[PDB]
Amino acid sequence: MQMPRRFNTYCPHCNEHQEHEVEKVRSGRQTGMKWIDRQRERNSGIGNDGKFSKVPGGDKPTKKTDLKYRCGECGKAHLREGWRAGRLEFQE
Amino acid sequence: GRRIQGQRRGRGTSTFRAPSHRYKADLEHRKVEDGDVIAGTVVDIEHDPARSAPVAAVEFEDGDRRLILAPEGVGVGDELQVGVSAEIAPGNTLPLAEIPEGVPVCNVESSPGDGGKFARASGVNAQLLTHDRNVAVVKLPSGEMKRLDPQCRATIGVVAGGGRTDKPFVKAGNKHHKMKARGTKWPNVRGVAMNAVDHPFGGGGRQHPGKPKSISRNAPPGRKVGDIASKRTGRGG
Amino acid sequence: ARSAYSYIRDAWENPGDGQLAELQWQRQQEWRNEGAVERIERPTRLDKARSQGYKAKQGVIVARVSVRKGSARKRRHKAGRRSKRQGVTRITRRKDIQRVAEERASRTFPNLRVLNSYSVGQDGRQKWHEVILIDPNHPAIQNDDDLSWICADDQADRVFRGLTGAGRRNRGLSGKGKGSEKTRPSLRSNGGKA
Amino acid sequence: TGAGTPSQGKKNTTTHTKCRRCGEKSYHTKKKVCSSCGFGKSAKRRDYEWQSKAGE
RNA sequence: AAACAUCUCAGUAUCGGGAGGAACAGAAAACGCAAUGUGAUGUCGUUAGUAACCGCGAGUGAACGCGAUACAGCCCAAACC
RNA sequence: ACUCGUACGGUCACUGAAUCCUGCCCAGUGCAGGUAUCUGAACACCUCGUACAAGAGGACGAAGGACCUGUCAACGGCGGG
RNA sequence: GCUUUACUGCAGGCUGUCGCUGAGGACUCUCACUCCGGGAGGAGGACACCGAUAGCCGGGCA
Ligand SMILES: [Cl-]
Ligand SMILES: [Cl-]
Ligand SMILES: [Cl-]
Ligand SMILES: [Cl-]
Ligand SMILES: [K+]
Ligand SMILES: [Mg+2]
Ligand SMILES: [Mg+2]
Ligand SMILES: [Mg+2]
Ligand SMILES: [Mg+2]
Ligand SMILES: [Mg+2]
Ligand SMILES: [Mg+2]
Ligand SMILES: [Mg+2]
Ligand SMILES: [Mg+2]
Ligand SMILES: [Mg+2]
Ligand SMILES: [Mg+2]
Ligand SMILES: [Mg+2]
Ligand SMILES: [Mg+2]
Ligand SMILES: [Mg+2]
Ligand SMILES: [Mg+2]
Ligand SMILES: [Mg+2]
Ligand SMILES: [Mg+2]
Ligand SMILES: [Mg+2]
Ligand SMILES: [Mg+2]
Ligand code: NA
Ligand code: NA
Ligand code: NA
Ligand code: NA
Ligand code: NA
Ligand code: NA
Ligand code: NA
Ligand code: NA
Ligand code: NA
Ligand code: NA
Ligand code: NA
Repeated sequence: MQMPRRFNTYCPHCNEHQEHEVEKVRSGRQTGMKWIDRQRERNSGIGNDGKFSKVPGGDKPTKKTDLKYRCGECGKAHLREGWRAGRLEFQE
Repeated sequence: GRRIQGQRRGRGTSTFRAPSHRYKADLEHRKVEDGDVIAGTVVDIEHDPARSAPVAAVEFEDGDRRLILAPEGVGVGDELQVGVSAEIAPGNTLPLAEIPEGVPVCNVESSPGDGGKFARASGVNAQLLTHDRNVAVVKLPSGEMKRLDPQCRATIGVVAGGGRTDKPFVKAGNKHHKMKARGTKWPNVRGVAMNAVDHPFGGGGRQHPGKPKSISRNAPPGRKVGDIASKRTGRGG
Repeated sequence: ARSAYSYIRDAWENPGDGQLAELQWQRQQEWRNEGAVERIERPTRLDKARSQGYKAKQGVIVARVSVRKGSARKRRHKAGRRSKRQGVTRITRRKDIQRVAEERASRTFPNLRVLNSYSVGQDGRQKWHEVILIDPNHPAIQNDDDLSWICADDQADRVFRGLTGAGRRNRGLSGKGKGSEKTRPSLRSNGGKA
Repeated sequence: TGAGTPSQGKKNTTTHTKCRRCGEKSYHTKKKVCSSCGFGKSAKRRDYEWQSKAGE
């Protein structure tokens, strides 16, 4: 589907309607220092490593919308529930 | 499954061992302090159970009686010599260096003084081709060019008993008798005639190998069977 | 002023440097030809020996023991095992090489008792340790106020029961506080979890 | 040939005999080892924890 | 664990080596109710199924302290001779 | 162990006396050889990060793989129109 | 019990790296180490072996 790059809507921070900019959430890089990262190293040994021996699940036919809504004035963003969309493109 | 036959071998049980106690002598060159003054006389020509070829008993000037790898054309009474100054005649042993090229040799040492390793079976021979103050190129019966230390001692002539392979065994019984003198399990059952549990080629409603016969060099024992690391197969091409 | 002993010690802090280096490069050659347990007239590290209880005296013996380097020499499983227990290559023993050495020595001298031991180096495939043993039956020792303690019946085969210094550290008994919940008073009384 | 009764006829070989150490007829005269006390194999007397129930 | 691989059964069964009438431990490079505080070590009661672990599933699981029992504190190496 | 052995050896396989013979197929799988370029781990090395460290990235790149070739008395195949 | 391009692992083989390990991306040497030689000495040589680790293959085995 199609979607405006910018549009007016409520900003939960300003507590008043303003122009927001919509953008897709770019994945952040892991640090490899979270507790789970330490358990992986600690608990993996000789033989099967339980949960750590498992591999990536799969894919649903269509993914939900993963967007960031940035308030055009206060500069802060907020998240919204997403909806299934085979494809999502912005207008301007 | 069960360990394959090739694996039972290594344990060295009776069935796989050679009848060592029935063997005569470990054919090796003599150890001369130096000089060559070492000569002996052929006293008798005996049969060597370990090689199916003749061997000669020799008495040396210094009272030493030892069997020796007999080349073709050596008779009782003949005088043999072993040393740097050895004469250049059949049956004499001397370092590759002192040997003239184009002369067939047998029982060649891989390392000077190791007693001889190459060219020792019925009728085979090595061919000394090149010399040098360093390398002595010899052509072994397999056809390979082997660079050797000229100080390596060898014996002039081709090994006795040549042509043994020309006559067919004709019957199982003959194979049997020869086999009994070797460290070998015989007769041979085909893998494909076995059960899955006994060999990688076993099993099936009919006999045929399960997979392709060419196996990797890295294959483990219990699996390395069939055509080991074959660079090619068949006759074609 | 510094004791002469302090010099032997200071040298052994870097067995790979200086004169000690060249010295080892030479000795090991002879050592690699000696047996598994060689009795020696004098400790290679006097300061260490004396520090551990040694004494130029009757009934005091020293022996250099050689032991292979590396993990456990283990045979693979010949029956069903869950993946966790199918290992062979990474398994290491719970007894350190120094204790193995102390035991091989004590067995060689059935009448003697282990007093202590220390390292004297290693090449690429083995480690050497010098062990100090004592004759609990020689009167020269039964009358020594600083050693007669090892003469008591309850000190019999002390090395095989982990009562040695290396035996006690290896048993995780160094710490008196946190971390030694499953080690003291013994590994066995703590259900073998330390 | 039956592996039962007919094969029982060839049994006239003496193996296990009275043991010099323990007195049991378990001394294998071919192996010179007692299957009962370990004589010929061990200085210590043969014994195993499985010879009784684990808690006994 | 209603399958099963980590986990669990379990450091159990069993095996190798060894001591004693009891073993082992033991006079802090401790503790850390953080203190102007405690004062070798075992063990019993408790702390507590708590903290902690764990396909964070099923399961697993202490310690300090406290109340008791019994109490006991010493010898070398080196310096200088 | 083979081996008191050394290629006229002995190991690993297939077929199964003699006689007349044994065609076509290397795409897949296997084995083997080569390989500009691509891919390819760890240590050491370089950058960032951290008064250190975790960590992130880069350079280099072995066997192996991609890619190319040889091979069917190697697994096997020898159709529709 | 058996099979395999089922899942997960474990031996084994190949390969890199560190230790043993030394003198002057290609090279010489000798002194460790290895092998031949009864010995003198020869060959090989900082490699190989062995210890550690990493990648690949891996129903041979669980
Ligand atoms: Cl989206
Ligand atoms: Cl034959
Ligand atoms: Cl002892
Ligand atoms: Cl307190
Ligand atoms: K289990
Ligand atoms: Mg694992
Ligand atoms: Mg021989
Ligand atoms: Mg033939
Ligand atoms: Mg035979
Ligand atoms: Mg057959
Ligand atoms: Mg059948
Ligand atoms: Mg099979
Ligand atoms: Mg057939
Ligand atoms: Mg067939
Ligand atoms: Mg106790
Ligand atoms: Mg029966
Ligand atoms: Mg279950
Ligand atoms: Mg469950
Ligand atoms: Mg537990
Ligand atoms: Mg505590
Ligand atoms: Mg005093
Ligand atoms: Mg040798
Ligand atoms: Mg299976
Ligand atoms: Na851990
Ligand atoms: Na088959
Ligand atoms: Na002893
Ligand atoms: Na532990
Ligand atoms: Na169940
Ligand atoms: Na089941
Ligand atoms: Na778990
Ligand atoms: Na209190
Ligand atoms: Na093909
Ligand atoms: Na092909
Ligand atoms: Na079955």
